[PDB]
Amino acid sequence: GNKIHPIGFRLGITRDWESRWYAGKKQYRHLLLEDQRIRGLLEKELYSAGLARVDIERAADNVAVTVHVAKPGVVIGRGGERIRVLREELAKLTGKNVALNVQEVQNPNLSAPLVAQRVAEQIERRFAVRRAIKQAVQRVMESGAKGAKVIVSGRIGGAEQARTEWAAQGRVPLHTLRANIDYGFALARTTYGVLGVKAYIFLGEV
Amino acid sequence: ARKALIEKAKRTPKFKVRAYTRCVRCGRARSVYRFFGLCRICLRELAHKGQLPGVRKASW
Amino acid sequence: GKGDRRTRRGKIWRGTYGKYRPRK
Amino acid sequence: GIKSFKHKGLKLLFEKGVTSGVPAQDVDRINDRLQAIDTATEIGELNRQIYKLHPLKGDREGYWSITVRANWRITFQFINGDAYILNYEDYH
Amino acid sequence: EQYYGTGRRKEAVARVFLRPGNGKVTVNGQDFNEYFQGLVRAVAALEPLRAVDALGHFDAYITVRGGGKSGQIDAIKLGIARALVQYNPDYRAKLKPLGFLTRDARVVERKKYGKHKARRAPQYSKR
Amino acid sequence: ARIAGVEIPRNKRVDVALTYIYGIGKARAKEALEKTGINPATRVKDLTEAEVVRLREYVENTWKLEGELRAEVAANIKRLMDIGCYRGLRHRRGLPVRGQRTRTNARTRKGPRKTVAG
Amino acid sequence: KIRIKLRGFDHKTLDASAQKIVEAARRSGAQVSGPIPLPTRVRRFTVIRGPFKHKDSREHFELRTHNRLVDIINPNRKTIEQLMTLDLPTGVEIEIKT
Amino acid sequence: PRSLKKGVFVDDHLLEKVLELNAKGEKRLIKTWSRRSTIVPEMVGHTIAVYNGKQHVPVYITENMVGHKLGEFAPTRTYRGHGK
Amino acid sequence: ARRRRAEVRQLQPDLVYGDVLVTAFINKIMRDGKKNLAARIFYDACKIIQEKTGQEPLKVFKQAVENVKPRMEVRSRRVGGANYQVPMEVSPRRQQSLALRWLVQAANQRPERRAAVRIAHELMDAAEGKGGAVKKKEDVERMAEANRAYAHYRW
RNA sequence: CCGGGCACUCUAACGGGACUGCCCGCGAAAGCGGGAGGAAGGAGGGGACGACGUCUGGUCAGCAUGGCCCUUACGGCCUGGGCGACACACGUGCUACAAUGCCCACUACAAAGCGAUGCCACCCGGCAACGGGGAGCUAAUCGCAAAAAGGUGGGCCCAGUUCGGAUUGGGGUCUGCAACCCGACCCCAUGAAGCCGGAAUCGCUAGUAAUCGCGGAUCAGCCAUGCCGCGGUGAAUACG
Ligand SMILES: [Mg+2]
Ligand SMILES: [Mg+2]
Ligand SMILES: [Mg+2]
Ligand SMILES: [Mg+2]
Ligand SMILES: [Mg+2]
Ligand SMILES: [Mg+2]
Ligand SMILES: [Mg+2]
Ligand SMILES: [Mg+2]
Ligand SMILES: [Mg+2]
Ligand SMILES: [Mg+2]
Ligand SMILES: [Mg+2]
Ligand SMILES: [Mg+2]
Ligand SMILES: [Mg+2]
Ligand SMILES: [Mg+2]
Ligand SMILES: [Mg+2]
Ligand SMILES: [Mg+2]
Ligand SMILES: [Mg+2]
Ligand SMILES: [Mg+2]
Ligand SMILES: [Mg+2]
Ligand SMILES: [Mg+2]
Ligand SMILES: [Zn+2]
Repeated sequence: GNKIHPIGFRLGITRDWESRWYAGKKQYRHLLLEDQRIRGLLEKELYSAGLARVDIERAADNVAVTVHVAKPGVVIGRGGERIRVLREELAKLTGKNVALNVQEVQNPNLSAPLVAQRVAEQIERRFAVRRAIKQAVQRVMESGAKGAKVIVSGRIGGAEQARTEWAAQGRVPLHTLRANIDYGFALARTTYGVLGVKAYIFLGEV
Repeated sequence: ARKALIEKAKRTPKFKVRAYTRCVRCGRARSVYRFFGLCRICLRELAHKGQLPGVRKASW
Repeated sequence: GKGDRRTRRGKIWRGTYGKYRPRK
Repeated sequence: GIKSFKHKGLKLLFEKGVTSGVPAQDVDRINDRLQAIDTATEIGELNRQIYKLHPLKGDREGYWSITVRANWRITFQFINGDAYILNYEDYH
Repeated sequence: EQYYGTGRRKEAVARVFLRPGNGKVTVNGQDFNEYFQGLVRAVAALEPLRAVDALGHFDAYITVRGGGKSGQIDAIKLGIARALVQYNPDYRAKLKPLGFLTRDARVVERKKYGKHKARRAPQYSKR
Repeated sequence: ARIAGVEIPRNKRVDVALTYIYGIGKARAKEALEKTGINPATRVKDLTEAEVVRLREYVENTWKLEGELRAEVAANIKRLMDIGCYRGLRHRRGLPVRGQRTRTNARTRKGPRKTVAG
Repeated sequence: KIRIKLRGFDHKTLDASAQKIVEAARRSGAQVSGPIPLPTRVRRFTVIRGPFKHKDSREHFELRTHNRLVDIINPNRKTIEQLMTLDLPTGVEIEIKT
Repeated sequence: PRSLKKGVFVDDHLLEKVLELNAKGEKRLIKTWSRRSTIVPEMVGHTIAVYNGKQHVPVYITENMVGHKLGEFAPTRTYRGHGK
Repeated sequence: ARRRRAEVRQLQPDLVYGDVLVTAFINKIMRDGKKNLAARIFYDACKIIQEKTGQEPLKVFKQAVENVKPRMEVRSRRVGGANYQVPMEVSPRRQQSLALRWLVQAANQRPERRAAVRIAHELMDAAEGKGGAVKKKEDVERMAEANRAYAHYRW
């Protein structure tokens, strides 16, 4: 049980925060619990949209929130009717009065969280783990990326003995503090139990 | 950390000395930092994700 | 020494003030 | 006669019938074993094939070990018609 | 007219101002021998002077803040060493070989976790 | 000079010396000398018969000392000991009274370790 | 004499921010006292790495807060024009007391 | 060297219930979980039964034991003696 | 020291005699890094060597060290079963370390209540060839040369 | 302190600097030795960072989760007790056995932190804890804060002591609905063991060990002699 989170490790560089807003002492804890409330619903809802990140900027009673998706449609809605439901369901949580932008993911095949969830799902549907994994690494590796790697937890195939599956291609330097490796974790509830899924994608460097 | 034992939010301390922090995410009453409302664990989990604004990794 | 609660050090050690380590 | 417990769950199952300290499917199993260790007037009676009895070695010398199920053991010290320090324990 | 040289040691800063004169020293006001009242080491600070037969030829006003009177004694020693160069830059030839123009980089070591004092590791028994 | 109940502190500083009395500590020392106006530094032998009388009288009559004191203290303990007082039971049982741990470290109140088989 | 005090988590989101405030008003008031730094206050959170035991795990987390000042004496309408409503950073938060 | 300050505390469960009995003289028993309360004169003569945390022990309150606090007369643990 | 041959830390000369050997001795007196009290004691002592002795302290000191340096010492060693004490020379380096250490030790073994004195008197006695310091030294050599049979295990 | 002034210290942001780059020696090369310059070197000093895997390692008691079990209860509320028991055994520590010391007084150098009912200036009542009053601070501009070891002067005079503070009696402050069980603090009295520790055993290679005080998190208060961190003074030794 070693190695740090590849993101948290690189936060100073090659990776910005998910919530970039000043605050302090009396507020910070309140102004943060909120962010979690926010993210809470978005992930509980926008699942089929393909969640990947939830930036949350601030300045004062005019929050940001910039959900990133693979299928920006599912988010918005018909003509923009859903972005009405949510955007409203939002203030019924934070009187704060906040926006709700939506950026599209340029190739969900380079989004560790996505590749992860991608695999997490297949596994839930009962696909061959090792296959799903190799495939995933291929997709990711086959559409850009200077390196990728996926890891599935254990009880592969519902086996009584928890195992751990691999798969990796090209440089994926977890040690190099400047790599720019996207990390993504996906759960996977199952008849037999939870099985975590980890996706690592390497892009450029400097 | 049983729903039942999260009566901490009940205010009604009858006397304010019966009040107690509790994690605002897991209920981990054990190690809860004030500045975050989070316990030593969650604080570490979130710091790794970047969801803790301007909370980088220390070193010196 | 650091342990005598009624001496300079005993007070300093226990981080306190009293007839033996007045405020000034 | 059983005279002392080291395992609380074991203690409660035999004394009050409290089953919430042991596995639910091993309730009947553990019970018949404990009654056998209670009725035993000598270690020779705790010798049925289904118990896989044997004294432990090393620092656990003076102790005995009948098998409940799988890798689970009830260990104790038998002396003068009585067992002491009844423990429900994992061999590792 | 005047000469300068800073000087830092183990977290101490000393403003050294030499000035052609008697050879006295005003450290933070008090006399050299007054600030360092009873410290067998003090004598050190002025060693860079005797280095090139100064002292009884110069004079020094010195501001010192930070650390401890021991660290200050070395900062001041470096100050008097630097300043003594802005004056005559030719002093290096003899002032350096002694190492007076170096900045002792030895500082306190961070206190690492798991250990009692950065290194002093806790002890065990029948391990 | 002999002062309180069979008290004979001699050849040392008067303060120090008065300390040798049951109810006198380094505190009452500087005071009894303070009030009675006597140098504390004077060697008990070098004292004056006049000073030894003001001391002998000021001290003996101002504080409850020696035997009479041990009598009180003993009397106290006996009391909280006669009434079901827990604190009193701690005296009977011979265990620490001021709520300390008795699983380890109580030798000052228990005596020498009384090792048993284990 | 409008004293501005800028605080932020990013030492760039300020040097950028507080620097705009300098170039702007430098054409409608005095000449600004330049963005003076000011000590940073760091918050350390030393936490045990894993749950249950392992007392000596740890790993350090700090939340350093940075400050900036500036100071514009000789306030002149247009100053409060080039500044008043032309900021940009989000990871910043000001407090001003003229 | 005990100490409360200014306001000798006594729960008024038994207080206003003990003095009410002072009107008809005394009574025959009491029983409070308030071992937290100090003892005041009005309690003297009476017989309050305190809680072990398991039992209600009869404690005859005499003068000699006023200032104390009921619980000091109702032992919790048992001990009885070690071995052997 | 598996790799290098750990070089000796070079000490800054005395702030009075500019003699390094002195600093060394002062460092052996020091305890808890209270190097001032340590320096004092050795100087107060040097002035006690001036009074009670018409000689220059510095020379009394060096003379002392000299008589207290063992030239042969015994070092244990396992050789076929038993642990024979092999006798052998003493490095110039080790001679000093031992001499100074022994002085301070024997010095703090003396009776006189004053630290500075014990050092003063110990040094002198050492110069004359007497004192607890020189005892150990002569005891060491005696130890060797008394085990000079196993000296063919030269080492 | 005042005007004034950014030089200096510093504050924090950026830029430079080290690469065996230059000189001599050996080498096929990598590089080893030596020397100059330089604040610094041959990885300049300390962190973050822990590979494929190992131990059926640790935690379902943080959280998550398969299966099993309980549902007037194996759930839930409350008051009180317990987690603080002791004949004993061990681990990690604190304080100490003293004169390179202890006590009183006077006087001097630090860093990193924290502060809204919060830090608490200063003044008063109290021996004191602390209480009353009340300024500033929203905190490089006010407070915690006194750094301690240290320097100077005095006392102690080798004694279980002006060492050492356990234990116990009494008085009292403070937080808190409430301090019997079971808080910390103050003052008086008490003043224990301990005179340097058997077999055995632990740490650390320099600003390290050793020693001295300072801050923080948790937190009403606090059992902190713990933990994380700060700076002061500052060694010995390494043949092998
Ligand atoms: Mg739960
Ligand atoms: Mg609480
Ligand atoms: Mg004392
Ligand atoms: Mg067998
Ligand atoms: Mg240190
Ligand atoms: Mg380790
Ligand atoms: Mg530890
Ligand atoms: Mg480690
Ligand atoms: Mg009623
Ligand atoms: Mg070359
Ligand atoms: Mg590396
Ligand atoms: Mg296991
Ligand atoms: Mg416990
Ligand atoms: Mg143990
Ligand atoms: Mg110690
Ligand atoms: Mg007063
Ligand atoms: Mg003196
Ligand atoms: Mg010793
Ligand atoms: Mg606290
Ligand atoms: Mg502390
Ligand atoms: Zn939590």
